[PDB]
Amino acid sequence: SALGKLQNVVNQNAQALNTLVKQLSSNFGAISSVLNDILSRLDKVEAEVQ
Amino acid sequence: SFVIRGDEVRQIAPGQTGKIADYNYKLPDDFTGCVIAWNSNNLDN
Repeated sequence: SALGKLQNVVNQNAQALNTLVKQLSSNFGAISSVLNDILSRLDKVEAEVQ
Repeated sequence: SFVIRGDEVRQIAPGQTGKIADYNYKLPDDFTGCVIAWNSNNLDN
């Protein structure tokens, strides 16, 4: 814990990216969060809304 | 313009699918204008 600030910078960078990567897989009210799923079983207009 | 069966009138829109749209007349998915339809048993043939 001596290197408090620097280890917190590295923590924050990893934390930011894992946050940002988790968010790829959030729904946001779309039926899936993994894009090909939405394309897999919808008409193109309904798909483009989702 | 064309004639189709009265139940078939449903099919004609952008983004919609079915063998009329598939094999007879594709609309672009970003069409502009109007679709107009009515019966024609005088053309019933």
